[PDB]
Amino acid sequence: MHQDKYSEWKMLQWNPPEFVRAPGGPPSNVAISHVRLGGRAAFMGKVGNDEFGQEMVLLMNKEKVQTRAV
Amino acid sequence: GKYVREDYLVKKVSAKDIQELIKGERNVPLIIDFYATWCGPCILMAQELEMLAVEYESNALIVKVDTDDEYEFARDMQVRGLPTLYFISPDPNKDAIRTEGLIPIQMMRDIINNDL
Amino acid sequence: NEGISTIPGFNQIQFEGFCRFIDQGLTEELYKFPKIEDTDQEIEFQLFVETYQLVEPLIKERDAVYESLTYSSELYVSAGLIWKNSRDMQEQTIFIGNIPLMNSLGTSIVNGIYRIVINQILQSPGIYYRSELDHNGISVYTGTIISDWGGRSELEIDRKARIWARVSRKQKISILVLSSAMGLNLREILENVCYPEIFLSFLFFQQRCELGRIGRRNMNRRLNLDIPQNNTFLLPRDILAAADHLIGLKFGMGALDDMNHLKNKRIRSVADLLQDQFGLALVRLENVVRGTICGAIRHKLIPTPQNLVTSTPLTTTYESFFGLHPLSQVLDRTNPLTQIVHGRKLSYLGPGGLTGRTASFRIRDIHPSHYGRICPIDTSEGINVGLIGSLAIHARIGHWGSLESPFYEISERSTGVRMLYLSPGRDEYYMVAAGNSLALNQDIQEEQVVPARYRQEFLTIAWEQVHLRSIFPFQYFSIGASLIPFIEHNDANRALMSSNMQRQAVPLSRSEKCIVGTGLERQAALDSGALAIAEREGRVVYTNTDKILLAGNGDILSIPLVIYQRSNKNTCMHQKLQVPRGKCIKKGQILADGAATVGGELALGKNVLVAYMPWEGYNSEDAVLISERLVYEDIYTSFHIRKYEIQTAHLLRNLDKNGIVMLGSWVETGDILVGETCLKLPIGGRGRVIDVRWIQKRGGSSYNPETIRVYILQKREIKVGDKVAGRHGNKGIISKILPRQDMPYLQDGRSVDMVFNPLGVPSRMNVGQIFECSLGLAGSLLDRHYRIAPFDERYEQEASRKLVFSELYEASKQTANPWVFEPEYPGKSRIFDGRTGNPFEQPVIIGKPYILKLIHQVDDKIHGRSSGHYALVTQQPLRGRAKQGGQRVGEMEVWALEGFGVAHILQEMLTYKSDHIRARQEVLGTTIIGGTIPNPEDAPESFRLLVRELRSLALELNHFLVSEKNFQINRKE
Amino acid sequence: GDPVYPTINYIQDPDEVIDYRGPDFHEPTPNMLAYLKEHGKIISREELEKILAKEKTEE
DNA sequence: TTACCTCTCG
RNA sequence: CGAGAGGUA
Ligand SMILES: [Zn+2]
Repeated sequence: MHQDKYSEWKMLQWNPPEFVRAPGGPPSNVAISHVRLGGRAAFMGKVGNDEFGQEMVLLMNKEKVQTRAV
Repeated sequence: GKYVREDYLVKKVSAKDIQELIKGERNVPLIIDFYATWCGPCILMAQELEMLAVEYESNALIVKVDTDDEYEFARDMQVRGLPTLYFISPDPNKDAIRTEGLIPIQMMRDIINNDL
Repeated sequence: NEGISTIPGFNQIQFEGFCRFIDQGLTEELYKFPKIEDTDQEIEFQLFVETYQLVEPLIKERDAVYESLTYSSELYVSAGLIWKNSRDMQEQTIFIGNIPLMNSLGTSIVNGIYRIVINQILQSPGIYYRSELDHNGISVYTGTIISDWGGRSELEIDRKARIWARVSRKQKISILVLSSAMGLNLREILENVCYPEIFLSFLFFQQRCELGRIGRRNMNRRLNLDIPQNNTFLLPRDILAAADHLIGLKFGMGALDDMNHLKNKRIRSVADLLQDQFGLALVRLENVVRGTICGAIRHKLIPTPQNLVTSTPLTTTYESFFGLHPLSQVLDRTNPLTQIVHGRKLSYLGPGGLTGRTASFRIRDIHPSHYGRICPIDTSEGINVGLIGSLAIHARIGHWGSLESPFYEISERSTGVRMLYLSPGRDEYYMVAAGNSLALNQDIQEEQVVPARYRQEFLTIAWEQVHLRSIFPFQYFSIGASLIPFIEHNDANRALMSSNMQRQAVPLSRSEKCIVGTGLERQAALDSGALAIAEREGRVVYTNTDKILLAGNGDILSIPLVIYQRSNKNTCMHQKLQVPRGKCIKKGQILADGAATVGGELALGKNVLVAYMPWEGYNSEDAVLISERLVYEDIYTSFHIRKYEIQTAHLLRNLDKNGIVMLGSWVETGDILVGETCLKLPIGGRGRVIDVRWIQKRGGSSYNPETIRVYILQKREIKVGDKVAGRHGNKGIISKILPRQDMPYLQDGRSVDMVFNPLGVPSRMNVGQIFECSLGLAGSLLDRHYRIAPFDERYEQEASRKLVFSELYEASKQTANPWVFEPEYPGKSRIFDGRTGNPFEQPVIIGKPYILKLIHQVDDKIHGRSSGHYALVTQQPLRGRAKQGGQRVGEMEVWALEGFGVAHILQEMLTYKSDHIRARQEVLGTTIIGGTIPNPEDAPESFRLLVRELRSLALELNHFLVSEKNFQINRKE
Repeated sequence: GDPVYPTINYIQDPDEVIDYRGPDFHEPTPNMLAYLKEHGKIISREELEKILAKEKTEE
């Protein structure tokens, strides 16, 4: 679609390129969904003590994903 | 664009053009964005990159590359997923930084101002 | 490229039409200009159309409104005259005239007035076949040829083959004779026409013969023919083909046309009208040029090309069109919505169009072709109902005049989808579905069924057989209907009323956004013209209440703001800044907000606490009881500005040295504003004098009588008698204001602002309000605003109930108010009486809806009269509140008085009060003294006039009375 | 139970200024005059003068 | 169909 | 004062 106009890019979502009919993602996302559908999940990884890192742990903690192994 | 000013201020470049800019000299910071029309998260990055441009008018060059058009370059530059930005410095001794994911505007400002 | 993936701009049609006229239209009209020479041979004039230049406007747009000028552009074109005597060439570029320019919003400023051109719908040129049921036996069939000229061509076949033209008033005229007029051999005809035997048994050009491009294409489609498009004539082969079809119908092989379909209608626009006018003007320039050539002969002088041509013909033509044409109208500027809606209007009536009294009932109903193109709900009620309408959101205008509705192709193809726009005719041949794919049984998805349209009908078919799908939420409706929340739950009759009432809302002094909305409020604000948006990117360097400076890449741009200005409808316009200094902006982003707009959205009303219950009769019929809080906290106060203008004891306190009232004066009825010829205040105007303008003028024979204008501002609060309304068709007039202590109150202690009757909903069928009030309460408590698109039940059954009930529960839990959601009776609670402290017996509906204040206010309405000025000829009282006049006792009223038997009362109305000069002057005296009024004997003026008028047509009327006692006859005068 | 279409789509914060350069809005509108001048259909005052003067000199 | 209101334009 | 246009109930 057009290089610059992003109001047109939605059309590609309506008719998707095949490899991305159901795009998957990062391991963090699966955990947040599991908790929402009922269930208990834990995330294992390392994040920095920088600002972005703290934001991510906050999001997960707020969504009730166990963050002890981070 | 004498009477009507262009809406979009970030421009599409090509692999050859990127290479010249890198090998030649520069005096202001370079930010390169890799994107595809298909990715949904990218629609959100575009809006953010256009704001950074208004703020740092000739004190930075923000440029864009499309993966569909230049797939092999992307692989060589080690891009693992779609919303990816490379921040390159005007000094040629310093290392470049690759950021993956949607990241906030303040982080972008901090990298340009402090690290690069 | 636009409108696919987004809602199109609301003014796009005007923008495109203007551009077409500027380039293509101008060139086409210019070409036809004739080279002019006179007598046996004379000097020849050449208008070279190759080089036409349009130049920029001399005055800026704002100045034009301030000095009552017209914003326009100058046309300079090159020409050469070879005087017959000279044999040499002189070339110059003459200033032909001024052509008006449009703002992007789609308005034109002409003589100080914002003007807008409405679109018109008319029947397209082409061949149409109708079967007229015949009074005796078998039915007659006919054909007709609509043309740009408008001449219609008729051909008919009777039970006995007739093939007789009906154009002549006479019954029989021969189509075959017309074919012979074309030089066709009888033999040639036979070879050409199928059904030869039937025709064997049977053994102008200026207007009708021209068919426009649109006319030709239609002909080729209806009777398959393939004469090429450049051809645009009533060539004879066509007439033969028409006859051939005419007989096929008699044998059963044919289609009778529907003339209400939109494939058979065409839309004219700004462009067409403007081009047409340019042509008229151009013919007028030829008349002027020929005349100056003759003048040159008398004076025997060498012409300068400029001398031959004046600028008057172009300017005068447009000045007249804008001023007097039926379809050029002044813009309504009551609110921002009114400005956006006016442009989108479509009319059947107009010049060369239908008249309301004349038009048929069938033209005024919806047709299945209208979907996606013309809104079903909007119409103007009255004798004009069904003939004025509105364009839908996703409509556009095609290459030909036809409209087009977007559709998504679900048929498998490489891409597999594209959005296409379809002509009113093309889509009748595809199956279109508006349902969804959320149904699965033991078979596959492709076998599941859905409702669909095909050939002007509704049917049910499988998902495999569908070709196109309709995907957009707001597609079938106009801007007003698309601003109503929960429309699915309101009967359609109400929706007409509702769209009408939003247009009548008054911009309030402070504005607030709605808690519940539909989401189109955002685009309505962008396209109104009431907001200040950036024209370039940059950073904000200075802000003052008057101006904003934006500094982008070495330039500084100043943007002016509007402070306290009048509108055509006496409403106030004021802009307030939204951007703090030091902030970066991108092009297109908001910088300031206008009236009735907060944060980029349309805001025409306020959110108030309401209960629906009966209260002591104050709410009988449709009346509302309100609290005083609204009056003293200023929720519903509005500013109104009026202008009074002229051409050049205690009273006179205000006047200055020149005698004009000073700025800042408070004036009351009677006070002189500008110094015998004095201008004085009418009744009901009392306000500060915000400004005085002594405007010098040009255009008149004398320097135009300088105009002195005074502008006065009235601040108006809510009062008994005002009309208020909600967005779902609910309207009422205020009946009482009560102190807070006496108002009904909740379990939280708060007192409700308004009380509405609950017997209204069953009769009017609006259940939308109940859903909106309840959601409003929730949002206030939880701090959320909701923007919900229409038709939510597509996702699931009872979707709206699930949203409202869930949200009410969350509010109840988070802020611990258990009354907000009551499990036994959800949405209703128990409230108490302010006067006595006792609980009302049954549970009641409480909520915060959005209520608007309408333009019809009591202050404008009230009028009274005693004595006063009287008219010249009829000698009766004057008409109108402005004119201090009386009220009419008309035919129907007389009849009623007669039924009662009140003769004396009636005589009075006909004599002393109106038109008996001698008698009238006496009654004022009797009353001041205290006497009795005698019964009049002489006739009123009305009668005297009739006699005089008749005596003018040579007839005499006399009144005589014969005395019973002595038999004498006496002639009354 | 819970609604199938999520309610988050509906919610907007009470103190929000809309961004018109966002994914669901049409491209920014252009002033008619500027557009017409960019494409050459209407010419500037200086240009008429320049053309007019040269023509006068030629005559 | 009645009544009511505002405006512009020669 | 004669036309035109937009409303209201
Ligand atoms: Zn619903």
